[PDB]
Amino acid sequence: TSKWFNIDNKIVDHRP
Amino acid sequence: MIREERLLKVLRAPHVSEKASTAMEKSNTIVLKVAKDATKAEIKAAVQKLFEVEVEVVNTLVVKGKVKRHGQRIGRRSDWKKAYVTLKEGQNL
Amino acid sequence: MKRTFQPSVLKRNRSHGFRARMATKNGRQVLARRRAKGRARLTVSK
Amino acid sequence: AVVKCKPTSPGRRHVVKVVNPELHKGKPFAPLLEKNSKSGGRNNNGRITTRHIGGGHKQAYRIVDFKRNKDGIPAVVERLEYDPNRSANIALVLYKDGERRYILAPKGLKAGDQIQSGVDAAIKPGNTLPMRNIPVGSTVHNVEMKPGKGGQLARSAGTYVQIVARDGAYVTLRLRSGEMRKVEADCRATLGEVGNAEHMLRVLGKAGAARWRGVRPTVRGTAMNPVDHPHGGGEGRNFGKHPVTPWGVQTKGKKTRSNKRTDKFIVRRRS
RNA sequence: ACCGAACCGACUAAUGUUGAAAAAUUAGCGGAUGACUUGUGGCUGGGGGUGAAAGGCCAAUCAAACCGGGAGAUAGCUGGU
RNA sequence: AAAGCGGGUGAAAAGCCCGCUCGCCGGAAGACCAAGGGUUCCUGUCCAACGUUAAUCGGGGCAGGGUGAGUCGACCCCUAAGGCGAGGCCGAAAGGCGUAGUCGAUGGGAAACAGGUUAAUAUUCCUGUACUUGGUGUUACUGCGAAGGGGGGACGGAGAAGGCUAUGUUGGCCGGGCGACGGUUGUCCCGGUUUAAGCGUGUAGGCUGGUUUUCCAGGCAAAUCCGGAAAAUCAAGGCUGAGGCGUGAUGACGAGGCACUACGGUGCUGAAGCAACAAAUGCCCUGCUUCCAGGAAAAGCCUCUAAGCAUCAGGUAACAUCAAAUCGUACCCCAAACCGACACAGGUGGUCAGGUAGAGAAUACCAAGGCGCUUGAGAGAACUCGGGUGAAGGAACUAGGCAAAAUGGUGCCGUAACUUCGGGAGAAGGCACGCUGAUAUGUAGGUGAGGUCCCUCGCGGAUGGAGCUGAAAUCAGUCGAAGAUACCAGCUGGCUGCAACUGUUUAUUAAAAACACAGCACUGUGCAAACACGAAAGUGGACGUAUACGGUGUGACGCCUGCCCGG
Ligand SMILES: N[C@@H](Cc1c[nH]c2ccccc12)C(=O)O
Ligand SMILES: [Mg+2]
Ligand SMILES: [Mg+2]
Ligand SMILES: [Mg+2]
Ligand SMILES: [Mg+2]
Ligand SMILES: [Mg+2]
Ligand SMILES: [Mg+2]
Ligand SMILES: [Mg+2]
Ligand SMILES: [Mg+2]
Ligand SMILES: [Mg+2]
Ligand SMILES: [Mg+2]
Ligand SMILES: [Mg+2]
Ligand SMILES: [Mg+2]
Ligand SMILES: [Mg+2]
Ligand SMILES: [Mg+2]
Ligand SMILES: [Mg+2]
Ligand SMILES: [Mg+2]
Ligand SMILES: [Mg+2]
Ligand SMILES: [Mg+2]
Ligand SMILES: [Mg+2]
Ligand SMILES: [Mg+2]
Ligand SMILES: [Mg+2]
Ligand SMILES: [Mg+2]
Ligand SMILES: [Mg+2]
Ligand SMILES: [Mg+2]
Ligand SMILES: [Mg+2]
Ligand SMILES: [Mg+2]
Ligand SMILES: [Mg+2]
Ligand SMILES: [Mg+2]
Ligand SMILES: [Mg+2]
Ligand SMILES: [Mg+2]
Ligand SMILES: [Mg+2]
Ligand SMILES: [Mg+2]
Ligand SMILES: [Mg+2]
Ligand SMILES: [Mg+2]
Ligand SMILES: [Mg+2]
Ligand SMILES: [Mg+2]
Ligand SMILES: [Mg+2]
Ligand SMILES: [Mg+2]
Ligand SMILES: [Mg+2]
Ligand SMILES: [Mg+2]
Ligand SMILES: [Mg+2]
Ligand SMILES: [Mg+2]
Ligand SMILES: [Mg+2]
Ligand SMILES: [Mg+2]
Ligand SMILES: [Mg+2]
Ligand SMILES: [Mg+2]
Ligand SMILES: [Mg+2]
Ligand SMILES: [Mg+2]
Ligand SMILES: [Mg+2]
Ligand SMILES: [Mg+2]
Ligand SMILES: [Mg+2]
Ligand SMILES: [Mg+2]
Ligand SMILES: [Mg+2]
Ligand SMILES: [Mg+2]
Ligand SMILES: [Mg+2]
Ligand SMILES: [Mg+2]
Ligand SMILES: [Mg+2]
Repeated sequence: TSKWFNIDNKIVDHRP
Repeated sequence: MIREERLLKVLRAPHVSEKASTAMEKSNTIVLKVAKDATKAEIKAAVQKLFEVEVEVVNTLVVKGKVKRHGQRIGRRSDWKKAYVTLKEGQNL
Repeated sequence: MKRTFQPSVLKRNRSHGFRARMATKNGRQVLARRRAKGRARLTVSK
Repeated sequence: AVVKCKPTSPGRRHVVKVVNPELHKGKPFAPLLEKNSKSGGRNNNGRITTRHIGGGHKQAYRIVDFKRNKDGIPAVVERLEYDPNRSANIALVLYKDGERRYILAPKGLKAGDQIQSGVDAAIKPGNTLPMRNIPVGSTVHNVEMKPGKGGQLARSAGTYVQIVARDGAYVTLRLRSGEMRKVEADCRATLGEVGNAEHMLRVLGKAGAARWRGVRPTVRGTAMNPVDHPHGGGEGRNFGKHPVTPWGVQTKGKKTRSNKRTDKFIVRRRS
């Protein structure tokens, strides 16, 4: 499936 | 009354094993492989009238099939019934 | 963790068994579809 | 009696309970009990049709004689009993011929009393007469709507129906809603207010007491989401809507009675 | 009601994060006769259910499940030719 | 949770087998099941593949064996929730509901225990001793009969105590020992001291007044049954019931001793086999007391009659005989066999419940019993993880005392503001605590033999204290740095926001001030109720009736809730 650090929100939305 | 057709069909085979031999030499019991749709009364009548002996009681159990492998092709050895027939101390087949 | 399959033969047979398939009208359609495909096993009974 | 509990715990601080020493303490009458299963507010389709019903204590139904049809035979009121299916107390009453029945207990009736039904019965509480025989101005309860149907009006605890007029074949009853209704003069009615008036003075004291009576919690539409209730939504606490039921009909003032079949019988609304 | 095991839960910290585990371990933590918890069985079905209400849950999937079908939807867009 | 060594087998041994140690669990990591799985069970043989290494081993391959029932469970009779549903009501069709019925356990219904045996089954086989239901046939008496009436089955939460038992400890008795190193013929050490269902008696306890007449608008008709009414008469009659005792049992079992062994285990014999005390969460007890939230149904069972049969059938009691079929029974079951893709630190319902200390099912160490977690051997860098201790200082760290450290038990003294008079409160704070002797060769208390007396006469009562068990306290002495010595086991106080409180919530980053709440107000609703599900029939609301039900908002309690109808 998918990696947890890609599902996470604090590190994915790192540069809004 | 149970017909001779039915009796001659229900008795299938004797059974040979260490436990069957011990039962014969200890409790005057014979072990018979029996067709599956035979009841205790049918086995008792068949033994009593075909082996010319006399039966105290009969005990039945169904032996389950075995899952086997023949060249990576799965198969299933079939069921049969086993009968422990007890005789009245003076028959000695 | 408790997973989604907690098996029970009675509930299995009342839900997906052959007599429930024949009881509902669309279950008979399910059996028709599986027979037309040619399944070895139609329902969960065998 | 109305007895306040001492505040030895936060749940028991506000509790007011009604204790009645005259009630029977043993088991009720096995010939007259029945089972009823709880529904949870679910109909034969299985859907919740009435919200906030479910759980509570298990109960047994008591067959209560609302018809009061055994006329001409005097009856001895034996004992008062707790019925869990209604607010009022029931009374196990022994007729003179050996058959026992459950009736509603009117106010003032006690153990070992005399009651009697029929057209020739005396005018005293507990006695059942047709309202053509019942004098005007007198308070009755357990009032019928159709002759022989059974009692349907003034059946909860402490309620009564006042006969104000008799015009030909119909009598006018003032009902506890304040409502004037014409009913047939042949309909039966039992004299006297229903007992257990102190039932209205109870305080449950806790959510546990409500759940014992069998009512699930009520969620406000203003706390729901917009997809759930017409009131739901808002950042913070926002309402901005006219108050409606969850299916969209206005719920503060909008009248919902529409029965042109019984508009002929209704004389005055409850105002 | 109170303290505290079973049992139910999940407040804090560290570890783990291609893990022993697609949500746990360790040390502490809350309830623990009640609006409690649990076994077997039944019922409610997708614009529907159920919801002490978080758009939560409905088989590791939910601002509308899964499966097959209209279906080779459409794509003024990207890639390839 | 942890291994070491000796021997055996083998081509080869850290892992397999045997032995001696060492360690871990022991309300489980032990034993038995239900659910689920399906041969994983036992024996012989093999090491390609599977096993996170090797392999002689295995839950792997191959072959053979193994599951024995009138009494256990299913099947079967009976119903719950609910399902299906002849006719029927309804709906474009399909189909929706539903009466009579008929299914549906998670519940109600008859009966077996102890010992022994197999490599693998046993409440199933064998030995011993029992019990249940039904059919047939003799004997004796006789009003039998339901799809109907009645009783019963038949029922909640909490609490308290009495009587007991399982069970344990000690004593007695029986068998054995006189100790690798000071002492050990003694108040010394080790072990054993088990016995069931059934049958007989009916005790502690619990419930209820019996017995005989006459009458009756009730129990869909009848009733000798149930209910009701009026008399007479008697006072102990009935029902239920743990345990104990006798029998079952001159039997079985029994530490050990004796002899073979294919050293794995077999064959023979066998003493004592009692008492006191402590004691359950188990039994009497589906009891008793109390509370409000007022606590399944039907059949089996007992009983009464209708139609009918009427010296027949049928019923009751004894005896004899026959029958009780069919299916499951191996093995795992807190797990390497079930659900998690794995021989996966997860999950999974019930039953049993030993010793010491302890309030205890916590916890520490142990017993029965089971394991050492399928890679090891070295070395003793940085660094990471889990811990231990630390001079002086003591929050100076940091967003923040996060984390860690500390407090921690029983008895007594004592304890503030505030308060809804309950609380706050274990407020805060302090003192004692080990061991030996004496009071007292072991006390107060508990249990209670022998003996004696009495009797409506035995499982009886009064006296009486043998014996057993046994706190707590005071005084004196003594040891240590320290006596709740380990494990286990509150940090406390002050000001304040919010929500009254217990609870519920985003399974899987949010447990909150959100949701709920008891209480309050408005409003709808007269019953064929409003309202909801449904093209409809129906159903919930409710077998409820305005002191009730639905909707909406606020949220205990105290003081309050002011003006505006223009939109
Ligand atoms: N990383 C954590 C938490 C986690 C699981 N799934 C996630 C998905 C998204 C973010 C975090 C997670 C874990 O592996 O258990
Ligand atoms: Mg036999
Ligand atoms: Mg069998
Ligand atoms: Mg409501
Ligand atoms: Mg409310
Ligand atoms: Mg919201
Ligand atoms: Mg809307
Ligand atoms: Mg705002
Ligand atoms: Mg505004
Ligand atoms: Mg509590
Ligand atoms: Mg939760
Ligand atoms: Mg959290
Ligand atoms: Mg934890
Ligand atoms: Mg608490
Ligand atoms: Mg607690
Ligand atoms: Mg939102
Ligand atoms: Mg999911
Ligand atoms: Mg959509
Ligand atoms: Mg198209
Ligand atoms: Mg496409
Ligand atoms: Mg070796
Ligand atoms: Mg090893
Ligand atoms: Mg070994
Ligand atoms: Mg240990
Ligand atoms: Mg196999
Ligand atoms: Mg094996
Ligand atoms: Mg090799
Ligand atoms: Mg290998
Ligand atoms: Mg094998
Ligand atoms: Mg039914
Ligand atoms: Mg039909
Ligand atoms: Mg139907
Ligand atoms: Mg049936
Ligand atoms: Mg059952
Ligand atoms: Mg075995
Ligand atoms: Mg004893
Ligand atoms: Mg208990
Ligand atoms: Mg077994
Ligand atoms: Mg392993
Ligand atoms: Mg595991
Ligand atoms: Mg558990
Ligand atoms: Mg423990
Ligand atoms: Mg190191
Ligand atoms: Mg460190
Ligand atoms: Mg430290
Ligand atoms: Mg320091
Ligand atoms: Mg220091
Ligand atoms: Mg300091
Ligand atoms: Mg700084
Ligand atoms: Mg600072
Ligand atoms: Mg901390
Ligand atoms: Mg610590
Ligand atoms: Mg002392
Ligand atoms: Mg502030
Ligand atoms: Mg709160
Ligand atoms: Mg969460
Ligand atoms: Mg609010
Ligand atoms: Mg105002």
